[PDB]
Amino acid sequence: AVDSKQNRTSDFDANWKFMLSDSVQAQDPAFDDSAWQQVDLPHDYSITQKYSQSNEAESAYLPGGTGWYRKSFTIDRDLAGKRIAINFDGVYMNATVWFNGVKLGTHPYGYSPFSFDLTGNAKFGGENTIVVKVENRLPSSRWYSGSGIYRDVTLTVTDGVHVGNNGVAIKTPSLATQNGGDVTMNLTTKVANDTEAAANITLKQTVFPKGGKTDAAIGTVTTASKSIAAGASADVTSTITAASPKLWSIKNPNLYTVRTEVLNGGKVLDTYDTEYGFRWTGFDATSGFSLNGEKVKLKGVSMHHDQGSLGAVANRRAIERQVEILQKMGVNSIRTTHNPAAKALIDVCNEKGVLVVEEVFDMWNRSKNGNTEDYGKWFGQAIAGDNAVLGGDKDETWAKFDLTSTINRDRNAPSVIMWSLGNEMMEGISGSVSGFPATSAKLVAWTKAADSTRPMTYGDNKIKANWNESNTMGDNLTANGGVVGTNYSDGANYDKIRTTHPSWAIYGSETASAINSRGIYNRTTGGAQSSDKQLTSYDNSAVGWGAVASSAWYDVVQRDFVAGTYVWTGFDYLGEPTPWNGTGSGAVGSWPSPKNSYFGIVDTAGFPKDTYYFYQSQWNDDVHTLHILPAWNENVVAKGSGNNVPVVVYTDAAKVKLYFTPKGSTEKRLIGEKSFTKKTTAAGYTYQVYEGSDKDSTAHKNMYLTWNVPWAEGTISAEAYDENNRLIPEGSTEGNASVTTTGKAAKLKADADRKTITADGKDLSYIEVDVTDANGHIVPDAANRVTFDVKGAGKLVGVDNGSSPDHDSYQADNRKAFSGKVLAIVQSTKEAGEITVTAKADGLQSSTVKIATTAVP
Ligand SMILES: OC[C@H]1O[C@@H](O)[C@H](O)[C@@H](O)[C@H]1O
Ligand SMILES: [Ca+2]
Ligand SMILES: [Ca+2]
Repeated sequence: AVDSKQNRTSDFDANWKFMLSDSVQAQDPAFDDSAWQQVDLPHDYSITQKYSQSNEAESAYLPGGTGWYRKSFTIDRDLAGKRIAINFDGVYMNATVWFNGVKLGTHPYGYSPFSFDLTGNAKFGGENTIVVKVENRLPSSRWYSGSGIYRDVTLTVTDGVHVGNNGVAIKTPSLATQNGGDVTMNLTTKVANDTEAAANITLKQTVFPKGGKTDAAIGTVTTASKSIAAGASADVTSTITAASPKLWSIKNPNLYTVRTEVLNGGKVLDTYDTEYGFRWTGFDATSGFSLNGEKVKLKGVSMHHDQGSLGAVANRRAIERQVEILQKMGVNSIRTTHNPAAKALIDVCNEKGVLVVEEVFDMWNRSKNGNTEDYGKWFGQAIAGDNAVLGGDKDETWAKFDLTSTINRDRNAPSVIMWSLGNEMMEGISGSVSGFPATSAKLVAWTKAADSTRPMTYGDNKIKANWNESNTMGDNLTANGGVVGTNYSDGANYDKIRTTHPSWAIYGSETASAINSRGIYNRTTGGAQSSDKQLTSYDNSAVGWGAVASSAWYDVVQRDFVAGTYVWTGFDYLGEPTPWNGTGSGAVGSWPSPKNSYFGIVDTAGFPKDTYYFYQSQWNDDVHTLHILPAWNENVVAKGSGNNVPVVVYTDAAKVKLYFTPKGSTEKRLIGEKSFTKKTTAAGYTYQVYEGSDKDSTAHKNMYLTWNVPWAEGTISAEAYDENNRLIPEGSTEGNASVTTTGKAAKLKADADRKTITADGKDLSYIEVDVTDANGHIVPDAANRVTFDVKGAGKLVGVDNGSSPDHDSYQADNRKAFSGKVLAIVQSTKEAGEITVTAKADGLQSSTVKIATTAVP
């Protein structure tokens, strides 16, 4: 039901029909879809299919296939004479779009946004059917991609004379020197005349705080009359003098709305808004990164797009929760490995104050890892002349279209600081690489012309291998205001890059790739396939090309010229289950094989691994950290020489005293005391390393503290002390400041992260359930199967435990805990009410939580 009550751009997610089938031909309006599934977008049709060992480990053993989406809807007669378009933020992949039986075009890339005009084929005042065919033919990805319309879809309805799609670009070239006073904004606006008569228009533009009223504007302008021929467009340039704009920053992410009205006479024809923030950056070859004139270390993570048990679905609350968990770790930046983010993530980062390195491509013109259906099939092909897809430039290759489409979408987003043009473009491919520098220069030229305001970059793993191609490409980046990302350099190679390429501004575009499970303590070693399909939680386990967390951070924190780090990864993701990876078919190890990653600091369910608190101790200057591993039950610890257990403390404290309290005692005994040394770089960054007589001989391991404690039932506890040898007040210190021997599992403890959510059929409530003993201590290895009974105005949409080899259905109402924890994800309906969730487990006390849902005004 499409009419004039809708906003100019309106949500089009509701009430689609879906069918998985590679034989059906369902483009015609009269096709009978009465037996098809009924779904709301966003939607992922891989995540509900069964695991199969004849699929590929790298994409989580889940199939893709051909999916059809249909939606029949009325276009009211009050929209006659208006322009109508449908906008896709992402469809994975190989979309074909028909409207009322007429093929509109196609779009290969699964991660870039695109649109189609519907006006030409619309039945105004009648029934209409839009149809999307999706062909995710495997193999197409080095990770789990998902399949389908996994991001939001909207409708755009405008007057015949209107601002174009993504039609306003904003530059503040003098912001760094004008800051504090009047700031010049240079705007360019595309105005299209899609009528059959000449138009003469003016623009009224207004900049006012986001969510505020226009009378709080900090600047306005009205332009002179502009003539636009019928069926043509014009670019209208204008200048706004913004009166003392608030800067956008990590701490204070102030946002503005920039509103453009197209006027004919005194009547508004079209109103187009774009979100904006005032900020400037710099990358210096010697001193690194700065935001708004102040030095900032990029403390970043790489993040794949999926949302755990939800699959690829770009649910806004799921994405927001990820960012919130990362911020709590001290993360201030995200690299969207290796593809454009959902706009929802860009929205969140604009609002939260998180810097985004938005990467556009993984491979370029050569497919990777035998994935013959990946984007390397399409990167260099032309766009057919009858393909009416819209979003970016269509005059060269798909790569240019997809790159400019992404830049057009996000060019005004203050959170985005760099455009990353590729990742390890020469890794895992066949043929010569001699043409790759020329491809790189072409991408750099396109980017610089599409957006002069931000550096372009890439993530190159051949700089450490001294490939001449990397020298050429890095110089070409540098010659165009770009910044060079090196993948998996160590301290010595950072120094070699600085010596060999003194003109480059560099950063660690991908680092670490430590591999750990959550809650595994009976060995401190890893880096390879184990006997239990899990990996140690100690930070001693990494892939051969990577480095443990303390090593990759130690090498970055010391060097002001390494602007920052993008740790692989912030969250575990589906697929790439290294060291159980497989780029071909077949189970890796005994089935069920590990099907999600072990790289994440946080698991797929949002539950942090122990190294989360090492990073928090290093990165979060707004909280204190005091965290002990391992959990202190005899059957989970590792007994080495002398039956001693290695005890690790992550903390930002200056000094720690370790204690032991035997079970049944209330009196603790001092067992150790260690003090950090404070280091300061030339730029003023600080960090702590242990330099005591029993320090580790491997320097980077001294960014934390280790004791060897004999096993005995009781409690290990730690006290934090500051530089003055005074006790640190409890406050809001995070982590396990003590570990203690538990009893047997007795009860469940369920808690919803948000007790009230929006009744829009989108918002989510995340319910963590712990298996604990009778005194509330989590049983560290508990794997009890927990069943969720969801009643009321909501639906269970996912269950998760983060365990890589668990093939139980994400859509079941039950799942085993892993390392004491399990997750349920409930979604609201479109009616306000109450959701009651009861978590049950055999032999244990149940736990019930209640969640209110609130109607949309
Ligand atoms: O360690 C695994 C990672 O290795 C990197 O070299 C690659 O860019 C990532 O996408 C991921 O595969
Ligand atoms: Ca493959
Ligand atoms: Ca801190």
